[PDB]
Amino acid sequence: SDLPNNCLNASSLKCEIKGISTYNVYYQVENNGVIYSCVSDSAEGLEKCDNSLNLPKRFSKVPVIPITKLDNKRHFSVGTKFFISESLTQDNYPITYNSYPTNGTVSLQTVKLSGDCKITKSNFANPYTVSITSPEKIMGYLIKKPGENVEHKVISFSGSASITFTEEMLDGEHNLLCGDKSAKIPKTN
Amino acid sequence: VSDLPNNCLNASSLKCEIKGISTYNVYYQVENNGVIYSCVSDSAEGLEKCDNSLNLPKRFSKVPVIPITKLDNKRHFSVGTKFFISESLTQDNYPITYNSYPTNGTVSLQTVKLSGDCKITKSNFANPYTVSITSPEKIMGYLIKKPGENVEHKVISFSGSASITFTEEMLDGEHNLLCGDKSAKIPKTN
Ligand SMILES: *[C@@H]1O[C@H](CO)[C@@H](O)[C@H](O)[C@H]1NC(C)=O
Ligand SMILES: *[C@@H]1O[C@H](CO)[C@@H](O)[C@H](O)[C@H]1NC(C)=O
Ligand SMILES: *[C@@H]1O[C@H](CO)[C@@H](O)[C@H](O)[C@H]1NC(C)=O
Ligand SMILES: *[C@@H]1O[C@H](CO)[C@@H](O)[C@H](O)[C@H]1NC(C)=O
Repeated sequence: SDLPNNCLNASSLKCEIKGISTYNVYYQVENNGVIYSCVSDSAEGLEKCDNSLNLPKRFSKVPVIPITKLDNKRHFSVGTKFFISESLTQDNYPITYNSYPTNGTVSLQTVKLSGDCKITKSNFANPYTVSITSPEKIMGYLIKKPGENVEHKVISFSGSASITFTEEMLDGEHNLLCGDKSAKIPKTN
Repeated sequence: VSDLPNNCLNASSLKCEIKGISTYNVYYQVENNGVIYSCVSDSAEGLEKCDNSLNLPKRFSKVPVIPITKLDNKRHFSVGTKFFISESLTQDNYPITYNSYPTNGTVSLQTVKLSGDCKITKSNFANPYTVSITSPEKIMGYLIKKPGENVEHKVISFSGSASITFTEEMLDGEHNLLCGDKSAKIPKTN
C-alpha cells in the first residue's frame, strides 16, 4: 500500500515511536514485514505504540520554521520539530510527513515561530496590555527572556488575543515572540 | 583548539576531506593534530586539495534561502539543496563550525527555497513583458522556473533593484517568477 494510508492505522498495527519533539512525533509501523517510517503532528492513537511514555496528549499546531541563523536561536527558539531532509549518503528511505509521502531522512531542528502576527498597544486595559492579531487560522505567541526553557509555554490563538504583562516580565530583557515578530517588553517601574 | 573556526579556516594546510557538496554550501572535515573538525562553509576556497574536491563549485551563491517546510511546494519553489545544522535524534551531538560560527549540533541537507523581501512590479516602459523586482536587502535572488524544472544552479542574484525581459520561450502558462518570499505566475500568452 501507500504509507499515507498505512501509517495512520497506528493503533491497528505494531507501531513504535522513535522520536517525540516539541511539535510532532516520529514513529514507524510494521505491516506484514514491511516497515513504514513517518512523522505526524497528532498524537491520536499512539499510546499502544512502544516508547509512548513521554508523548504529550496534544501537539501544538502553531506555524513553525527551522532556524538557520544560529545566533538567533537563544532569542527566538520555541522548541524542536521533526523535518524531512535529504540523506547525505544518497540512501533516502520512504517516510510519510503529516500524511504526505516522500523519500528522505528525518532530522530534528530547533524552530522559531513564523507567520503574520500584528502586535499593537491596548487601550482598554492597563498600559502593560497588548493586543496580538493574526490572519492565519492558528498563531503562537511566547514571552521569553533570551535563553529560557519555556518550550511548552507557546500559547496558540485563532484570530486575536490580549496579553497583560506581569511584573516579572516587565524588566527590559523579556521579549514577546509572535510569529515572525519579536517585540521587547519595555522596562517600566 | 578551543576556538574551532581557526582550524576550520586553515583547511588548506591541514588534511581535509569533503563529506558533501550542496547547491550553496560545502561540508568538510579537517584534522589539524589527531583531532577531526567538522565544518560547513560557503567559500570553496582552500578546499581544492581536499578529498572529493572534484565537483567543488568554483564559487557559491549567497542569495538568502531557507528550507522548504511544505513538501507539496517543493516542486514549485525548489532552488537547490543547502546544508544546515540540526540536533541529533540519539542525543549524540558533535561540534561543527557553520560559516565561522561554532556549535554542537549535527549536519543535515535540505531542499531549499528562495527567501527574502522582493517586490515585483510592472515596468511601465519599453516592452509590455518587462517587470521590475525591488529588494531592500544587500543580496537577493530571483529565478524564472517551470514548476518542476531543474534550474537549481541558475538563480540570478540582484542587489537593490533589477529588471528582466521575459523571453518568448518563457511566456507559456508553465512558468513562475521566483524572487525572495514571492512567486508570481507569468501569463500564457501569444
Ligand atoms: C486504516 O487504514 C486503511 C487502509 O487499510 C485506510 O482506509 C485508513 O487510513 C484507516 N481506516 C479507515 C477506516 O480510514
Ligand atoms: C522514492 O523513489 C522511487 C525511485 O527510486 C520512486 O519510484 C518513489 O515514488 C519514491 N517515493 C515516493 C513516495 O514518491
Ligand atoms: C594557519 O596555519 C599556520 C601555519 O601554516 C599557523 O601559523 C596558524 O595556525 C594559522 N595561521 C595564522 C594564525 O596566521
Ligand atoms: C557545546 O559546545 C561548546 C563549544 O563547541 C562547548 O563549550 C560546550 O561544553 C558544549 N556543550 C556541552 C554540554 O558539552
